[PDB]
Amino acid sequence: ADTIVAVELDTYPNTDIGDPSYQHIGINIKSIRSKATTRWDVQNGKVGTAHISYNSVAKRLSAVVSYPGGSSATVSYDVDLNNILPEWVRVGLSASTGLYKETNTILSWSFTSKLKSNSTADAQSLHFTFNQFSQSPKDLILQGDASTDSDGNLQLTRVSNGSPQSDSVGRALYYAPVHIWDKSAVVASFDATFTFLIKSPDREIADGIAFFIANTDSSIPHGSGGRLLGLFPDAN
Amino acid sequence: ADTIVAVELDTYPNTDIGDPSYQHIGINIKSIRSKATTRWDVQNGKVGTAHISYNSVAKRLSAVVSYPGGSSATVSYDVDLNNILPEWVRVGLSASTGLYKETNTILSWSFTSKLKSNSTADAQSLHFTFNQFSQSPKDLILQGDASTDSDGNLQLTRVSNGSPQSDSVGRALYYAPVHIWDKSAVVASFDATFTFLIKSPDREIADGIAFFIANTDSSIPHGSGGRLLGLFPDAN
Amino acid sequence: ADTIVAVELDTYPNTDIGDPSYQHIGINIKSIRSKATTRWDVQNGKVGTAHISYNSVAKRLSAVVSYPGGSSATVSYDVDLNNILPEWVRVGLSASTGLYKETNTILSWSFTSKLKSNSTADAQSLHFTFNQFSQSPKDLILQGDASTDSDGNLQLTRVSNGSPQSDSVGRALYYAPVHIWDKSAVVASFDATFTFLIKSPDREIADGIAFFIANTDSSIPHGSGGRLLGLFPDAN
Amino acid sequence: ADTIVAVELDTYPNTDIGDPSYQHIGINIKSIRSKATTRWDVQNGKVGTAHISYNSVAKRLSAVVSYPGGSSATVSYDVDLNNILPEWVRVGLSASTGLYKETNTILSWSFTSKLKSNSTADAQSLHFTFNQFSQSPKDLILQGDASTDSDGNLQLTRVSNGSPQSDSVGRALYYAPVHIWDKSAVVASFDATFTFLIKSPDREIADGIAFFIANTDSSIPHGSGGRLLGLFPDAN
Ligand SMILES: CO[C@H]1O[C@H](CO)[C@@H](O)[C@H](O)[C@@H]1O
Ligand SMILES: CO[C@H]1O[C@H](CO)[C@@H](O)[C@H](O)[C@@H]1O
Ligand SMILES: CO[C@H]1O[C@H](CO)[C@@H](O)[C@H](O)[C@@H]1O
Ligand SMILES: CO[C@H]1O[C@H](CO)[C@@H](O)[C@H](O)[C@@H]1O
Ligand SMILES: [Ca+2]
Ligand SMILES: [Ca+2]
Ligand SMILES: [Ca+2]
Ligand SMILES: [Ca+2]
Ligand SMILES: [Mn+2]
Ligand SMILES: [Mn+2]
Ligand SMILES: [Mn+2]
Ligand SMILES: [Mn+2]
Repeated sequence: ADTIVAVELDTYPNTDIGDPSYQHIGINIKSIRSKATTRWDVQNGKVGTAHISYNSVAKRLSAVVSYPGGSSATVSYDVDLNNILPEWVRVGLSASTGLYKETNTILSWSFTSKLKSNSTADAQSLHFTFNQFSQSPKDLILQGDASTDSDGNLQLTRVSNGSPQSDSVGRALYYAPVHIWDKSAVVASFDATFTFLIKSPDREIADGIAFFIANTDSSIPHGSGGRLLGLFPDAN
Repeated sequence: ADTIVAVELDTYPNTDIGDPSYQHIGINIKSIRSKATTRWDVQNGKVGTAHISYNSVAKRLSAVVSYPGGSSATVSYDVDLNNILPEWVRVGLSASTGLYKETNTILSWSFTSKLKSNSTADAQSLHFTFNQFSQSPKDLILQGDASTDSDGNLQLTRVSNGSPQSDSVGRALYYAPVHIWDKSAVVASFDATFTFLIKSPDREIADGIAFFIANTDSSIPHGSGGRLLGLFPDAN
Repeated sequence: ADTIVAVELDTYPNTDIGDPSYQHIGINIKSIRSKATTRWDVQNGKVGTAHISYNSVAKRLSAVVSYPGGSSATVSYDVDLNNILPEWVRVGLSASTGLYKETNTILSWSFTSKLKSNSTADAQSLHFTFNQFSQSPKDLILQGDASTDSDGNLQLTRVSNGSPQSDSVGRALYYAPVHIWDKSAVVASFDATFTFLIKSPDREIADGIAFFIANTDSSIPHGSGGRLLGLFPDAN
Repeated sequence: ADTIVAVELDTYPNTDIGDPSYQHIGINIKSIRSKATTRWDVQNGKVGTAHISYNSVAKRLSAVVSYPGGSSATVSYDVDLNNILPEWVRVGLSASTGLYKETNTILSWSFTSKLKSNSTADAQSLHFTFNQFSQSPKDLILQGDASTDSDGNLQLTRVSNGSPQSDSVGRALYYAPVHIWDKSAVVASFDATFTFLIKSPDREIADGIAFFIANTDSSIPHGSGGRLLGLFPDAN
């Protein structure tokens, strides 16, 4: 199957697959059953920001999600990613809805990865930023229901005339493979930021957004809708 | 055919296609017959650096090539690239040899492109750096004879046991399409740097190296070896 | 006196010192009497963006100022800055009001300077970004009436209870001297962006905002209020 | 006194102040008696690289020091720096010799600091790189014996006709204060890299190099030579 590392912004508690009984941010290593979670209160209709970082010396994957006005939730997990991920990966954003629904709108996304050696100059590095998305982006792979709208936003799941739809799944991956580690590298690091808008006319919302790193040929698994966030074929 | 903008480092004068009678750097817009050239004295066996820049407000494409110890050659040409290039391009390095030959070795390559709007934050941007090349690079498209060697260098044309070979052509393109202009952008700019080593056991060398920007599906044209630098099918 | 290179956003025509009879953007080299201008229509109360760039190979200083919704004005001037500016400079923003007045509010400011040599790695470089300004910024030199407000904006000229005041002048300089050229550099370049809000309850407004580069010990000249934008002691 | 956080490259074991009995890298929080150390074998006469990173979500300060050819040593320490350091700091490099001596030569130094908020755009950020040092650097504060030489290197301690001298101490601080945290910031991070050459004609060498972060008005304490690395007035 795919090899997935993800940070989920999980807006609906599914306690049979080990979610806590509240909305949460989580770090997922090869499974939907998060290795670490923290309570996170979703603000329906407000723009939030997530920042994710990792460095191979520290071996600590951390994420923080915040809204304007002081509310922030952080989660970290110690793991050596060189022994989880393959050498070449693609990075992406995924989201889903199920019975309950929400917009999963991405307003901006930046990512940096560096492979360092014996110099201030990196052996290899990549940095991209999108603060607006093109109508027909040649540098993104859009999967499932993902599309860009006339406002320049990335809509990971279906929205019709301003209302989000049930049972939708979509992902966007950056087109270039990322060289996330190398046997000569002394340090490898990456940092990602994205801003998002989760909104729904309903009080009950689902299912969430995830930032993920996968094998380069990753596609949406069959049966990964709803609680599996378009990332996993099952809940093991 | 392809749409090509290139900066050539031309090591062999072919005066029937309009080269000056000396080695030179040139700016090529859709033709091998450079729109602007400057004399450039190749230092066989030394590492040189090229820096190339363009900004859509200034509308001036400039290049400088230098060797350690003070020797530098610059060339510029005023042109509106929005009316030459398509919206999406790939960027790359090309080189060739013919009857005369040289190594066309690339030691490092960096590129930045930005599309700016009404903020310090770019609408879109891309930056990559390679100070070493991987043995099997998933983020480069290698065409023709191009390969990476065990030292981590990019060899655009064939070298066997340390000697360069005649009648070789090769190119390397960065894998991701680059969004080089957009109808909403207020400014688009790009900057590229690469370092190279042209060496040959012979006093007479050929044919040169070019940095180029092309339509995304660009491939080596038939008959583009030698003086056409792997860029053009003919000398019109 | 000081040595000043500036890009002015001039909101009030003073035709006795050679302004055109309309609002304009201008490039100023050691004098208020701009070497190049372009018509610019100020949108009272809207946030605008300016982008300024220079590269020592191209020898073209360019600026563009734009507002959301497609309105943009550009100006360029060819000049070798190595023969105008000293080796070490400070960079800054200046503004003034006179009989007529406006807010001269800076919302964000970014600057990059690079001195390049024979590598992808710069010999020296500096990049700073402010998207918010601190209440007591230790990394800015504030001169005259300049202050930061409780919203995190930089107010270059006096505002009292939301109204701008007449006969005010203020500047902000970045604290570190910038090494803008070096006798070993093959290329020197800089790029600056800032966003601003010029607003006034009056239909008639003055005097403008300038981005400037000066000798490191530059201070506001006596008598530089109003039309001289806090940059020059006289109109020669 | 000063408030110092430092990463030491300690080339001489002083076991009365708690050094291990071997050369080591260490993380120092307000004291020379390192909170964490790792064995590090100095290669006399070879160029090494150090990389240091911290992020306020992860709260893990990490350092790695490496030489070409695969030899690397890493150390990390978990600490909340917001509760150690003041809001504004200067960053710097320090070194010393005592009875035993070595060159403490810095060949390059890069530093980045970011204060992040609710956007891909940083609230504030600073990045500088030096791959060569100017003869009279206006953007560094040189303290004690520190000087730049005709090769463009930074010599933190005295060298005469290619030989290092005993009982020398010197530091270099970047001129601009760095805004290392802010009460509105969601994340603060910094990353530093430098390359160095420790060489001596003697088999026994001392005392080491440190990267440090201090209160902005930090000066070399009296009696901080030798084992105290120019950082502390005593060994408490
Ligand atoms: C009732 O279950 C359905 O709806 C929820 C909420 O959307 C999803 O988590 C789940 O996978 C199913 O699709
Ligand atoms: C003699 O002509 C051949 O060799 C030169 C030098 O290599 C090339 O420029 C040319 O295209 C031919 O291949
Ligand atoms: C009437 O002249 C005054 O007001 C204008 C507009 O503010 C300024 O340009 C000028 O320098 C004087 O201060
Ligand atoms: C013998 O002690 C002296 O020399 C060593 C080695 O240089 C230093 O660590 C110490 O502080 C003293 O200066
Ligand atoms: Ca869930
Ligand atoms: Ca030729
Ligand atoms: Ca005027
Ligand atoms: Ca010691
Ligand atoms: Mn969950
Ligand atoms: Mn030619
Ligand atoms: Mn004017
Ligand atoms: Mn020690």
